[PDB]
Amino acid sequence: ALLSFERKYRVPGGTLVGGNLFDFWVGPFYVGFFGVATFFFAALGIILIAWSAVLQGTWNPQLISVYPPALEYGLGGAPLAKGGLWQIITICATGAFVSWALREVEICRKLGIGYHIPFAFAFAILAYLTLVLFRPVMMGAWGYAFPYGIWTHLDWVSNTGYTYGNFHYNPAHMIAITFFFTNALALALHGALVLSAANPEKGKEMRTPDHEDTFFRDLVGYSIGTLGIHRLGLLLSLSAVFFSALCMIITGTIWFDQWVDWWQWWVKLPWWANIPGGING
Amino acid sequence: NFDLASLAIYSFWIFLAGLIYYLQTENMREGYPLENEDGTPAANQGPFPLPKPKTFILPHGRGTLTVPGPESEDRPIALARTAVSEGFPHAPTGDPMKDGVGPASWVARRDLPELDGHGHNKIKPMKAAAGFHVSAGKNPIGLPVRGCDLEIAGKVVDIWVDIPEQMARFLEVELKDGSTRLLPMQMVKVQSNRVHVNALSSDLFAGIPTIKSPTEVTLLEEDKICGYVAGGLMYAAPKRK
Amino acid sequence: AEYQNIFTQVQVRGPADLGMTEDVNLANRSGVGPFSTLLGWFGNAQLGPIYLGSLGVLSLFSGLMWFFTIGIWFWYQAGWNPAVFLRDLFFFSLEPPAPEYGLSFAAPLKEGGLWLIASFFMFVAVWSWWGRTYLRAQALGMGKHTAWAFLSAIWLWMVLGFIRPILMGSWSEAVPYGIFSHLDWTNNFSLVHGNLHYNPFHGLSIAFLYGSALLFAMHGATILAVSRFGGERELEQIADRGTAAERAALFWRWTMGFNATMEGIHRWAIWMAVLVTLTGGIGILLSGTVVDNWYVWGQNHGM
Ligand code: BCL
Ligand code: BCL
Ligand code: BCL
Ligand code: BCL
Ligand SMILES: CC[C@H]1c2cc3[nH]c4c(c3C)C(=O)[C@H](C(=O)OC)c4c3nc(cc4[nH]c(cc(n2)[C@@H]1C)c(C(C)=O)c4C)[C@@H](C)[C@@H]3CCC(=O)OC/C=C(\C)CCC[C@H](C)CCC[C@H](C)CCCC(C)C
Ligand SMILES: CC[C@H]1c2cc3[nH]c4c(c3C)C(=O)[C@H](C(=O)OC)c4c3nc(cc4[nH]c(cc(n2)[C@@H]1C)c(C(C)=O)c4C)[C@@H](C)[C@@H]3CCC(=O)OC/C=C(\C)CCC[C@H](C)CCC[C@H](C)CCCC(C)C
Ligand SMILES: COC(C)(C)C(=O)C/C=C(\C)CC/C=C(\C)CC/C=C(\C)CCCC/C(C)=C/CC[C@H](C)CC/C=C(\C)CCC=C(C)C
Ligand SMILES: CCCCCCCC/C=C/CCCCCCCC(=O)OC[C@@H](O)COP(=O)(O)O
Ligand SMILES: CCCCCCCC/C=C/CCCCCCCC(=O)OC[C@@H](O)COP(=O)(O)O
Ligand SMILES: CCCCCCCC/C=C\CCCCCCCC(=O)OC[C@H](O)CO
Ligand SMILES: CCCCCCCCCCCC[N+](C)(C)[O-]
Ligand SMILES: CCCCCCCCCCCC[N+](C)(C)[O-]
Ligand SMILES: CCCCCCCCCCCC[N+](C)(C)[O-]
Ligand SMILES: [Fe+3]
Repeated sequence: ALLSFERKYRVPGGTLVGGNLFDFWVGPFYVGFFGVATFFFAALGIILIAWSAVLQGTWNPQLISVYPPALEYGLGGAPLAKGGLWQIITICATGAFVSWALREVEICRKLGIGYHIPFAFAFAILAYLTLVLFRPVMMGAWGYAFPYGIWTHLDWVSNTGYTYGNFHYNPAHMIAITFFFTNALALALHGALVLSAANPEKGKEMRTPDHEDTFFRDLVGYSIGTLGIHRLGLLLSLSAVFFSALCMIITGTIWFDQWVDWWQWWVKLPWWANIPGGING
Repeated sequence: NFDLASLAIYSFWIFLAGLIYYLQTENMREGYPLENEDGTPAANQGPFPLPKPKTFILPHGRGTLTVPGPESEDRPIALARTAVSEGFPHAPTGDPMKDGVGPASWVARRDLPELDGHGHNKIKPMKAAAGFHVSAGKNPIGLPVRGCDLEIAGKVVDIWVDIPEQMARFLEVELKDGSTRLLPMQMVKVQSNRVHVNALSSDLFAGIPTIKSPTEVTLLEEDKICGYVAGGLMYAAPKRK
Repeated sequence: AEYQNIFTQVQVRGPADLGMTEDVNLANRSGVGPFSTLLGWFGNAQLGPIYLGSLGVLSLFSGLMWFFTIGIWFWYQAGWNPAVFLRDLFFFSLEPPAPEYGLSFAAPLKEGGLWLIASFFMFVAVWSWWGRTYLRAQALGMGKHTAWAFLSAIWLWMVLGFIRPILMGSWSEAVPYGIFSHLDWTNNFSLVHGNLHYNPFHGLSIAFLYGSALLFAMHGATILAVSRFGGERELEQIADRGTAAERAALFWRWTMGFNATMEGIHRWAIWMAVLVTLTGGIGILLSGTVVDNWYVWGQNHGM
């Protein structure tokens, strides 16, 4: 079935591989070669998780947990029950995520639109690869990656963080959080602004974009504009994830101490480290 | 054991289910009910019901929009099925660029210009917009416009500006016959000596749909222009070598 | 070399946009400011005008007094030494009264009394700013969505500084005014309440905070991808659906099997964001008042 305006867009073309061989839809979903690839990777990864759950002895989604190899395996392959399943599932997940992005690329081409969406999704993939591939390789063991379990991967976050004291003091982490908070603030404001113009006070004609600009100028003295706010939302969210990846790729590779030590540079500068009083003298 | 935290979290999840149900139905105010590929209503509409109509009262005497409401493409669609089963492409029966299908598609929007909050045309050629000028970057006016066949299609003679947002939206390009077309600003690369347009070969510039007035552009015309130009990425692509 | 519309190629400038009037009291609106070519590469170049008015002046006065009460306290903690001030800037903290003072306003100035005074000024600054977000929309005939979304943020802040400390019995439970100290407060709060990872409202808050970045990346990228059809002109696209709105919807329908409208994506957006602090505020409010230990609580309720 189609949206009422959809048929005129369902033309042949835009695929990156396979010609017209996979150039069709299943219900609403476009397929394409990378839809087939996504299906294969995701189906196999899910099968292997089920296998791991069988070895674990539980069907409870709150208890299933696929662990990476013990650290002693270094970067080697491990037996299926002792990290190998995690390793193959990680290949399937990477395979499924990259195939998803390339499927989106084909969709962009058939619709004649920019490629901003799969480009943005690539940041999420790179953050995933930072945690399961780039950082584990740089530290020398798959076992530094996070386990695939609903609660166990949170325990991994907490165990990894507290290895470095209060992880709040990681400065790239501060920047990432600031982008995450600012992004949610801008998303609330942007959603509210558009809706407040499309759905004005009762007894009013629909507002215009001039009303949106006027509202934000009155309120804070500046309106970034309709194009600017979508640029901004994309920038904030991508910058958050970039600084997330950065804050982890350095942790345990070029920084090993309690993160609160990083700022101690500012504290113990020779020209004020020994002044009595305050906090740091 | 079922304490206040328990009551709160189960209550929130119930609220969240209702919110998602509400949000999804709100996002069915366009394009629904679903259709079969032959344009008749589809039997399977899914588990969410169609939203109840809402009304927008449009400013500047432009009328009222009610959504959802009876939908029609309001234009002919030069495509035919390639299969009796569902899920396969529909192929252009003519020239997809000229017919406005696939990535060359346009929507039958109002054949009137978008207006600003004061009821004036939102988009104007810079020569009709008192005081507007290029303030930073390469001024493209007077530069030659080059297509993806690396050949020159014309000369930039003006910039069409979104007045309220102070934004270059179109380049007005003079063709070898002395007529002009609008080129969407998002589809050009302004360079030091030229404006390069990867989407169109030079001989396809005159196919850009024309505007019926020299000082304004209607939403209908903007959709036909913007659709045609973007459609070139797919349909002028055998000329991109 | 295909243009991406992330940065503007050719900036254009005309007369300053003075804005809509509607019912705005123009007596309280400043003159227009200068244009920033720097900002013009990314968004609009025009600065100003801004609206003042009674509520804004009160908010600004009160907010600066909050800021100055903290500054004065920092200067005193630094012994008035400017170099000590810059050195320990992130380490100073205006702390609330000690627990022995309960909710009393009798804490001496140097031992919590200045914290109460700063908090008074902050409380007036935020609530008068909230009144301003409502009245600026009213004056333009607009919906009240901004004031309503802002209330969700205010809710988490009210819970942290005011509601939860009152229900806990002392101002000592409140967050201190300091860069690092409020970070230390945050870490301590989780340790004291048995791991906030296991507060389900905290998990929800994370889902919506991550989901806000997911969704704004999706929507920001989508609108840029259809800016070649005027997609960022969302109000007229709502009034009169164009090929930009249609291609945006079909990208997502073909990708994930369902899609939004130009209007309705902004309802997804506003709810994704406000649910961050809505669930967050609930989760903090229940901590210590109802649940002492989230991990233990979760184990006895199935986690
Ligand atoms: C949510 C659980 C915790 C908490 C945990 C964290 C963690 C963890 C982090 C922060 C971070 C920050 N938090 Mg905190 N934070 C809390 C509550 C608050 C409150 C409040 C009213 O309750 C405030 C004002 C702040 C303020 C701040 C900033 C210092 C910084 C970036 C915030 C941001 O992106 O805003 C989005 C809003 C905007 C961009 C608009 C402009 C905001 C301006 C910049 C706020 C200025 C505040 C203050 C007056 C600045 C003084 C600077 C000099 C000392 C003079 N937090 C609660 C108690 N917060 C990050 C950081 O960098 O810490 C050092 C960080 O890593
Ligand atoms: C006790 C724990 C420590 C701590 C330790 C850590 C550690 C350790 C890490 C972080 C990381 C992060 N922390 Mg910290 N952190 C703490 C306290 C905080 C506080 C706070 C208010 O106190 C905040 C706001 C944050 C915020 C953040 C972010 C900056 C970041 C997580 C986002 C991210 O990386 O996304 C990136 C996004 C992704 C990884 C998602 C990828 C998605 C993929 C591509 C697709 C999935 C598809 C899926 C399988 C499909 C399913 C089916 C379909 C749904 C149908 N932390 C405390 C002090 N924090 C993490 C980080 O930076 O990671 C890089 C990290 O590893
Ligand atoms: C990003 C930094 C840290 C991390 C830190 C945290 C913390 C801290 C928390 C979570 C939470 C969650 N995280 Mg985690 N998380 C990481 C990496 C991941 C990855 C991944 C492939 O990289 C995935 C799929 C998840 C998935 C999840 C969900 C179980 C949950 C809600 C997320 C959400 O809504 O996000 C935004 C995305 C959306 C709204 C879109 C929909 C996403 C859905 C919900 C994903 C379902 C995944 C499914 C259960 C697992 C795979 C399914 C396959 C078919 C087998 N995390 C890394 C290691 N994550 C929260 C929670 O409650 O955990 C119990 C929580 O408190
Ligand atoms: C060791 C630390 C603990 C922990 C302790 C806490 C505590 C404690 C809290 C959070 C909270 C949050 N945590 Mg946690 N957190 C941990 C681990 C994580 C991880 C992770 C990767 O593991 C993540 C992603 C998060 C993420 C989150 C957020 C979802 C949430 C804050 C939402 C928000 O917008 O706040 C920022 C928004 C605000 C504070 C609202 C501000 C509104 C006011 C009105 C603004 C006033 C401005 C003022 C006047 C200044 C103006 C300045 C001028 C503009 C210049 N936490 C660990 C387990 N976290 C909060 C929450 O809700 O918990 C349920 C909270 O209180
Ligand atoms: C970079 C900014 C943010 C971002 C952007 C972003 N994400 C995106 C996109 C964009 C622009 C998409 O286009 C794409 C999409 O289609 O969204 C609807 C996507 C998407 N982001 C998703 C999730 C997601 N994004 C997240 C985050 C973010 N996404 C960033 C904050 C998070 C978290 C934790 O914060 C999650 C969970 C999906 C909804 C979707 C990608 C869908 C996809 O890849 O589908 C193909 C794969 C499958 C259907 C299943 C594969 C199964 C595996 C083989 C097995 C399981 C492996 C996994 C590692 C197990 C983890 C267990 C957990 C308990 C830890
Ligand atoms: C999920 C909801 C998200 C959200 C929503 C939200 N916040 C909002 C809104 C909304 C919808 C608003 O409408 C409102 C707003 O106006 O935004 C533009 C606001 C806002 N959210 C803000 C902050 C904020 N929001 C945050 C979070 C979030 N807000 C969430 C992520 C955070 C954090 C910690 O993450 C912060 C820091 C403000 C920008 C604004 C509220 C403004 C306010 O209340 O101001 C009162 C204070 C003053 C007017 C002045 C204070 C004084 C300065 C500190 C002075 C320093 C400079 C210098 C010393 C001046 C000297 C001058 C001399 C000449 C005297
Ligand atoms: C050059 O130096 C001078 C002196 C000029 C300066 O001005 C320098 C200034 C500084 C260096 C400023 C430093 C400021 C900071 C470090 C601010 C840091 C603040 C935070 C990190 C925010 C922490 C969170 C704050 C919270 C959660 C506050 C809650 C407030 C309550 C909701 C309000 C409760 C009200 C109370 C208790 C009073 C009750 C009275 C009523 C009337 C209700
Ligand atoms: C599975 C479906 C049922 C789930 C179980 C029952 C649901 C329980 C609670 C759910 C309610 C959540 C509703 C959230 C949205 C409320 C609707 C709303 O927002 O109304 C105001 C709106 O009109 C006018 O807004 P504007 O047009 O933007 O001014
Ligand atoms: C006990 C715990 C419950 C929470 C305690 C109170 C917290 C305060 C939070 C307020 C609700 C969150 C904001 C609502 C969603 C965003 C606004 C919205 O979408 O609805 C407003 C809409 O109609 C338009 O307003 P009008 O123009 O007046 O119709
Ligand atoms: C003379 C006064 C001095 C000027 C002081 C400058 C302060 C700039 C602060 C915030 C801008 C960022 C705003 C981000 C949120 C915008 C929400 C939105 O949707 O804006 C869309 C656009 O503004 C309409 O369509
Ligand atoms: C967790 C956020 C995701 C919410 C998912 C909402 C799913 C809506 C699916 C509607 C199906 C649309 N369709 C194909 C019937 O038209
Ligand atoms: C304008 C100031 C607002 C004051 C409200 C908060 C009361 C603080 C009380 C401090 C007590 C000082 N003292 C000496 C009486 O103990
Ligand atoms: C408005 C968008 C709706 C998106 C809803 C996302 C649901 C995420 C589920 C996270 C689970 C958290 N927890 C602890 C309760 O399990
Ligand atoms: Fe938008």
